[PDB]
Amino acid sequence: VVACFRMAPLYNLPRHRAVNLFLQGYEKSWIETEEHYFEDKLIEDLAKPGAEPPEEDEGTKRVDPLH
Amino acid sequence: DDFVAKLQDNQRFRYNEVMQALNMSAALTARKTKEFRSPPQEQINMLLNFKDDKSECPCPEEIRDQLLDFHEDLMTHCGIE
Repeated sequence: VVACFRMAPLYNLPRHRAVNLFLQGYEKSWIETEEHYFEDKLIEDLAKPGAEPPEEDEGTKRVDPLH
Repeated sequence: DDFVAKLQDNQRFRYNEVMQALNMSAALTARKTKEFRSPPQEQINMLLNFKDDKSECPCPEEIRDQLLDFHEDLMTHCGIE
């Protein structure tokens, strides 16, 4: 196509536009594709009833953070 | 800033060297210039598609190293590892 032949690559594209495109592509392909498994540890920490000795009373069973 | 500067100058060099060998390649220049004639967002994604193997990426290792090291630093700053 005439327009496809006329259109120029990144080295002719301006620097700031290239930076914006790189930022969007980096977010789409690297940041989003990163995975790390924290749900099990977070839920265990939330379900742990802590600070029993500093509580020292246990008059009523205080609801845990997950609760 | 400097990462895309390196990518842009490398892409200029690659386009220049491909145009040097177009006569000997003949009709073979096609897939090679498919990268050069593509929308800028697609060019960005093709150049950045080297996270996990996938050797179908023209980015050389000496430039891939900068992005990998910066990604490692960013992950450490975010506290992932």
